[PDB]
Amino acid sequence: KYLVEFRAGKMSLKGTTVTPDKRKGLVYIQQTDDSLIHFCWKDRTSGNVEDDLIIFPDDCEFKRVPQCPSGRVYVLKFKAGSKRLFFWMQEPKTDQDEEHCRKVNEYLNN
Ligand SMILES: *[C@H](c1cccc(NC(=O)c2ccc(C)cc2)c1)[C@@H](C#N)C(=O)Nc1ccccc1C(=O)O
Repeated sequence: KYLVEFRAGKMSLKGTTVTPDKRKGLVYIQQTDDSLIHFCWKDRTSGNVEDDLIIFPDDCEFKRVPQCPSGRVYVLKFKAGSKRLFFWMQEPKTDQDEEHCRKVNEYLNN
């Protein structure tokens, strides 16, 4: 099972052009027996996990990006490495989109 899970796709930079990934993916957080928190992104179509990163408490911060008019975009900033990942909610309703973001932040910071 997962502490938190929601439908969201990833994004990539095509040089100087921002381009969203049309592939459907599922973002979820799982806790291993070692008490570590793993942030993963899996393709719904293939069911394979392409992203697997180990995140420690307060290690990263998840926050909405005001720079995107959509308002459905959230970014994960890595304190160590300055790594940045962009995700966009795929749920039809935006009412619960904010709730999912908050839950993710709590697990990452707690
Ligand atoms: C926010 C974002 C903000 C402004 C513009 C865009 N995308 C496009 O302008 C665009 C135009 C045409 C085509 C074919 C695709 C895209 C996006 C979000 C979203 N959605 C985003 O993806 N931003 C993003 C992602 C990764 C890195 C940087 C940025 C960024 O906007 O700077």
